[PDB]
Amino acid sequence: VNYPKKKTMYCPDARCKAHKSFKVVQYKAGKARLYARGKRRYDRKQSGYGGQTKPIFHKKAKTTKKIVLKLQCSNCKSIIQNVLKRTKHFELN
Amino acid sequence: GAFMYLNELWKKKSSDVMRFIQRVRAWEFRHQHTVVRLRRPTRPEKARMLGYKTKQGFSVFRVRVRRGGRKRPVHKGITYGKPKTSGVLGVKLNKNSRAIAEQRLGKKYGNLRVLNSYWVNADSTFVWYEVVAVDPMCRTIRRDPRINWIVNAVHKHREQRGLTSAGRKHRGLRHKGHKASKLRPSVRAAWRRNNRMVFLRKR
Amino acid sequence: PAPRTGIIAGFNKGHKTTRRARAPSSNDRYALPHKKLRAVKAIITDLVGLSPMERRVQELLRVGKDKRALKFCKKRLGNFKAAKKRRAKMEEALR
Amino acid sequence: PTRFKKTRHQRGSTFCGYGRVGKHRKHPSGRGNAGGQHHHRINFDKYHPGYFGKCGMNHYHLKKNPLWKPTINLNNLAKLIAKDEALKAKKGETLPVVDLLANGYSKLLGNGHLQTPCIVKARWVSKLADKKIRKAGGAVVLQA
Amino acid sequence: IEKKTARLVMIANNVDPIELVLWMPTLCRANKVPYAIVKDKARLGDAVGRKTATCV
Amino acid sequence: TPAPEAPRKVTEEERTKNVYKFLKKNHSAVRFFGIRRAR
RNA sequence: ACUGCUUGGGAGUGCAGUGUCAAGCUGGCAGGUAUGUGUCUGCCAAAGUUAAAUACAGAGUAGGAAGACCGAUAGCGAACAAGUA
Ligand SMILES: [Mg+2]
Ligand SMILES: [Mg+2]
Ligand SMILES: [Mg+2]
Ligand SMILES: [Mg+2]
Ligand SMILES: [Mg+2]
Ligand SMILES: [Mg+2]
Ligand SMILES: [Mg+2]
Ligand SMILES: [Mg+2]
Ligand SMILES: [Mg+2]
Ligand SMILES: [Zn+2]
Repeated sequence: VNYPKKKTMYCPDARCKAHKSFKVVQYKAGKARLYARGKRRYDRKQSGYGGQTKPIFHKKAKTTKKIVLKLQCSNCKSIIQNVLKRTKHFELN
Repeated sequence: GAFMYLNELWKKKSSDVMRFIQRVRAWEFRHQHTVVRLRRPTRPEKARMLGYKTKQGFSVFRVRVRRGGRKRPVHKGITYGKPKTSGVLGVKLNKNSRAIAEQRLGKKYGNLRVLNSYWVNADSTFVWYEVVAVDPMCRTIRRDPRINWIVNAVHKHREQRGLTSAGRKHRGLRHKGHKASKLRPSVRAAWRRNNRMVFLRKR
Repeated sequence: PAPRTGIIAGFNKGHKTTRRARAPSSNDRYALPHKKLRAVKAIITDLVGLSPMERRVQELLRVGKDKRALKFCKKRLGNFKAAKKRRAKMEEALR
Repeated sequence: PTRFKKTRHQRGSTFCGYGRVGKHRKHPSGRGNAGGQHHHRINFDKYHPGYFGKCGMNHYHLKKNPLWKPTINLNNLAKLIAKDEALKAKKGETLPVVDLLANGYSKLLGNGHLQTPCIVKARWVSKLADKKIRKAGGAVVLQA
Repeated sequence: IEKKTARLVMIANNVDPIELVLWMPTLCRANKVPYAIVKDKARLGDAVGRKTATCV
Repeated sequence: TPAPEAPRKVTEEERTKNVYKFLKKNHSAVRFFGIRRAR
């Protein structure tokens, strides 16, 4: 699904309270960092002689996933972000 | 203040002179029995901290101990039941190596009563702790107020009961307060005290 | 010591007791220098020479590898404060 | 009293109220709270909705003694003032004085219609309590 | 040595742990007390009537 | 064990001051003391 | 540091192994979220003994007091030449 590379979506910022063209960037999930509260648990829990200690999800059924779109008005840094429908090939242009 | 010199000379175990002296010993100690009595401590100043006194009825012993982790003595290395309880090589003995050396000695020689042990040397394969056993029935011991507690039957095998300083180390008793509450009279005593089902008589 | 005003909250929150400044006992003497304990330790350093770590740090400290020294010491001491004092005192033994 | 159990009533009725069919077993579902997220899901969600999850910041080693701030309302200060002492308390006159630490209270919430003045003496006060307490002609005096 | 009242000192050559005395030559060198190492603690021994003397 | 006690008294200057804004300044003074340094 | 057990202890509660390994001339350890830093507070480890209050949850010795208990298929296996045949 082709998506515009820019959109005048509405802006919650006080500086705005208005429609503004938003620089669209696709949301790609950030790196899974080591010292996340719950990675430290999983690591502590994987220390020792129980093998795997938590389930590892294996069987995906979804082929697609929701395409979060981070946005940001020219005016300021704040990144409004909004979901779309599932697509096998999001690609803004 | 000769102790102050001999104590800081041993605080430099990594110094090449002390590293050389220790080298020759560990060589020299490898070619000796696992227990070896000494007429004198290798570390007179350290033995004396731990209560050794050059008196009749104080004797010193250098007890060897193989280094490295315990291999759990399951047959063919197999382990049964849950996967957690598997693992042969990596689980470690929950007991100190000063403790094990104080216990080897005190069990070989029930004649005596170990007071403390201290680290003496440690090559790749072995650690040597020189124990300071007291002989309970030497008259010098029996009659000295500073030491004759050891004579009392309550300390027959202090080390086997983990009462010596080493055995208090792995027993967690080097910590008062919130770091050793689950541990504190004993891990066992802590357990009774928390796992008892108290029934107050009138509830 | 600063009087603590009777109010419950604030920069002196307490019951207005007349506080007694005090401290001397013996443990406060740990804060004091042991001039004699250094005289001894200085006598042992010029006896035993340097540690394999302590030499290995000065080799770096010859070169402008200052940061690779305390950053080598912290790995060898654990404390970063201890890593600094050692590199610190070494900086003099090299001076 | 064993006399009163319906164990004792249904002595003779073979299945003790557990049914001829659908027999009284053991653990027809799991021990305790088993299947709280499965076959007892309809149950916890109906009755114990918040039961599963995590909600907030942790407070490692909570110490409740420092947190101890029990409250008494203006509307309840007659519980502390002596009825005899409280007898005549004009706002412009002398007032009963009520230390609240003595009585075990810390903050003073300003609930109902206080009307008899008192010099309440407490560690904390509500915005509305010190106001009400003044408008009645009394006065909170801060203590600790 | 430390009080430097000593005006000569005689470290013995051999000692069970040389550590007992290993520092001593550096300590006389520091207090500028004359010192000498000598062949046997047994000879400092008999010299003092003891069966061994680590020092004199 | 000796301890304080109080009798009873006419309210004086107490009637004017709100002890809350007194209580709350002194609490806020400590509570935002670190955050008012950086500003 | 790594590993492993352990703990309510959670970027580590205690421990152990191995490597590494201090400080005491802004000391050291604790201050229940890591790090570097600055204050402050309590402490002073790595040696030792130590009664009482406590356990006796399948012990003994010598006694004693009991019971809303059992009452010979019960109460201990054992009311008896019972841990006997
Ligand atoms: Mg029926
Ligand atoms: Mg029924
Ligand atoms: Mg049936
Ligand atoms: Mg049923
Ligand atoms: Mg059915
Ligand atoms: Mg919670
Ligand atoms: Mg566990
Ligand atoms: Mg100490
Ligand atoms: Mg019978
Ligand atoms: Zn905007």
